[PDB]
Amino acid sequence: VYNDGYDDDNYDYIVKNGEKWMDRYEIDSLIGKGSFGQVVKAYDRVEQEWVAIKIIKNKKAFLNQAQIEVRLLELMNKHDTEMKYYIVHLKRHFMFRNHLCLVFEMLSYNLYDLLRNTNFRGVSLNLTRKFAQQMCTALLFLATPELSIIHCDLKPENILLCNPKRSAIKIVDFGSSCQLGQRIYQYIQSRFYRSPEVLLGMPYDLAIDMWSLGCILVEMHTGEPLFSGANEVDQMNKIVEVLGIPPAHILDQAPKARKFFEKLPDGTWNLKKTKDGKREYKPPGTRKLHNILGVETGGPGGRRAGESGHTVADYLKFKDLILRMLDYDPKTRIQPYYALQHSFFKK
Ligand SMILES: O=C(O)c1nc2ccccc2c2[nH]c3c(I)cccc3c12
Repeated sequence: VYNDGYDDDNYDYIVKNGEKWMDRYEIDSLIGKGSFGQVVKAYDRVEQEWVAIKIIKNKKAFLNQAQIEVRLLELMNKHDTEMKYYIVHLKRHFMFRNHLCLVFEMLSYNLYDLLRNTNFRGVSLNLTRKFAQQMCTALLFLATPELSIIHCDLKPENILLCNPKRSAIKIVDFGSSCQLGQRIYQYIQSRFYRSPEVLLGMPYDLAIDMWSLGCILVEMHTGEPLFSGANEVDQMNKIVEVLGIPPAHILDQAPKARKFFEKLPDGTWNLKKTKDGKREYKPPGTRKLHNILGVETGGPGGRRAGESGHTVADYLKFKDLILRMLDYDPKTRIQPYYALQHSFFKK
């Protein structure tokens, strides 16, 4: 007996297709689940349109976090009433059978579905550019002083197409977002997309979303995650394979530095000592992004050899942008405004 029979044993509402709510919403089916709860497809009788309804778990901690989501969505939606800045539209919310429900505009496939449809061969560099420009514009929007919003969980699954045959996108899931003042969490971001500062337990700001974006864009074009760690130690090591040891000025201020690294008497840092002649990672900085992207070898896995819009010059620009997004130092990591001016975006 959970919530008088309406809930399962993980605080979720037991969805029933064909159910009608408040003489208004006709529940078609379940679209998906997340840590927050569920999302369903529904027809709104009153407005004569399909909508997506996020059903938050019936548990205080989740309800309370979703209240923050609502505040942030409404705040974004009123600075962006023209819907031109790439953020999902929250139409309204309501409580129902002890669940907070958020009603959103209907959207199409997310970018992971999109990758999956190519069998993980990746999408064209032209399409990757289109997503990147939109995403940087969205981050510019979030960075406006009145908002100062950190999404905190960018990943391909949270970027959706508006229409299945078009390149327009919206960002969803501000369920762990916060504003630059009011930061309340420590372990955040999905692991593959998690920034060094968060891994290191350091204070974080809007620049963590740019880190994530850097990872996403590479994955969109290569078809696989750039840094696919199975836990925090693995994750940090995979980053180090590509970018080398993080600078001393950061590790010196990092509460969790010694979870991954050790400081030599001479004042420099290294990876923690490994056992016994075991070898698991490439040496620091030797896994070059140059090769991962196949800059001079026909793109990822050679698969773009002799296609248009995949020149060496194109790839070099793309690579420069990504490396600026993956700067270890959040003070110098490229910011949305300057990213939008990068040569990768030239008309
Ligand atoms: O955070 C969300 O709002 C969200 N989370 C999801 C989580 C898992 C699977 C699907 C999800 C999902 N589909 C959506 C559609 I279609 C339109 C608007 C929002 C969403 C959404």
